[PDB]
Amino acid sequence: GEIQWMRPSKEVGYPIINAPSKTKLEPSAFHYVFEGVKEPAVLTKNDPRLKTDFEEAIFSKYVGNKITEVDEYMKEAVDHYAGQLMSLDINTEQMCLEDAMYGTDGLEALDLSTSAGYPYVAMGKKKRDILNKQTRDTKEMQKLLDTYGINLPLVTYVKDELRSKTKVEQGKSRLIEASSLNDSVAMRMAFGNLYAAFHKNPGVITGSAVGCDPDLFWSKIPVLMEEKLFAFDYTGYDASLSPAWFEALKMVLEKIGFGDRVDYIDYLNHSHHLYKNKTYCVKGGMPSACSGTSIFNSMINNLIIRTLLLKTYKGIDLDHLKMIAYGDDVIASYPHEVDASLLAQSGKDYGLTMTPADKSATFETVTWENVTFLKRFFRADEKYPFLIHPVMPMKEIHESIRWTKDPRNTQDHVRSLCLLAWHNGEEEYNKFLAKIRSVPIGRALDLPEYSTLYDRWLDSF
Ligand code: NA
Repeated sequence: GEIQWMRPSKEVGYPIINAPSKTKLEPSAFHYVFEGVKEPAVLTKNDPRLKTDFEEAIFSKYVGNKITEVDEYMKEAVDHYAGQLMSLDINTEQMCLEDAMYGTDGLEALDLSTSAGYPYVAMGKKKRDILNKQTRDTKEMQKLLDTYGINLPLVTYVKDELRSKTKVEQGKSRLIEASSLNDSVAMRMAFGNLYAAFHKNPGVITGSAVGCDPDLFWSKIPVLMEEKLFAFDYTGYDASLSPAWFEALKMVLEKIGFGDRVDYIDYLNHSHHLYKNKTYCVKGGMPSACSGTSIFNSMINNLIIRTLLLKTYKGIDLDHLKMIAYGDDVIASYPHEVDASLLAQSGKDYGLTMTPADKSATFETVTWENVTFLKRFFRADEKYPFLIHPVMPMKEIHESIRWTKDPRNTQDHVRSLCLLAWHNGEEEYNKFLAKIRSVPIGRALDLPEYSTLYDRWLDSF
């Protein structure tokens, strides 16, 4: 991804967009009960904690475009992945407007909580004023589609979340590029059934994990994997994607029956954004806008890994590459050992910056003991080995419980953390509950005990 130009929105006919400048994150009742070092990400250039230009820092993710066209290794990757998806017999017909709005099997309804994007954000009109879940009315939407059309600018928001001290000082805040409601709706009508098929088929055929339930999915993953695991992290995955990867994605779509609307991918590839009082054009780079976003990033990840394996290991048997991606995150395998360091080297030529799995200093062998997916380790249950626990380290949970975005959601927030934490074992879990109950807010919460969660887990299979 590369920003082509940036200038005052007024100069191109667009209004200034208002964006909050104060985080909703504040110390929780457990701020001093647990250890943590993360704090709210910088949201404005005037933040006292800054140690460098904010604007420059947030847009520095657009490192450029390393490639222009789709080479032969990419075309082969496209053929192999498309052929694989062909086995799913994905319904290729457009999804009706109602279902695209209020959902259907395999696709949840539009989030009435998120931004409606342009021009609604500037007209003060909100999703709640357009959508009606009780009636599933499409009249208001349809009228809005006819009026403002599609391919509208994406509204950029700084993401209000916790970040390390270094990232705060370096102004490395992540961005949200919200597509207009018109585009989200249009995109879901065009690819709704594709999204549904992926959501319903997490695994090594879709090569995707979007819509998965870790508590149940972890027990299924080991079986789908080949003998030798391999993995790596990406630095700024979304923004680093070159236009060629979007073209390769369109080829896949064309081959599986959606050649009909590959034009929608162009909107993601060559896109224009609104940020505050500025507008800019980006060539390449996946906008972080929705579940559609994550599915396409996942499909591209499948194309990337296949491409690097073909370029690095001529004669590789892609039919034995077993991988599952969630956006840029991935867990992969092959019958033979591969060199992640080599793959990373080939990756640079395709515009991808690949580093050792889980922040390792060097590229080390990935095993069932040290591998992580969605920040979770894999651990066989002590009593029933065939049941696999998704284990997220307590460190992350501790960091999260120390802050709140709304005192009214304390119960939900803490329960959600408990569902993640108990997998660390009964001893650790009880210590967690005892600390929570060391303050009045914690004592008033209705939280599940260990045996209750374990029984609930067994009963969910
Ligand atoms: Na883009």
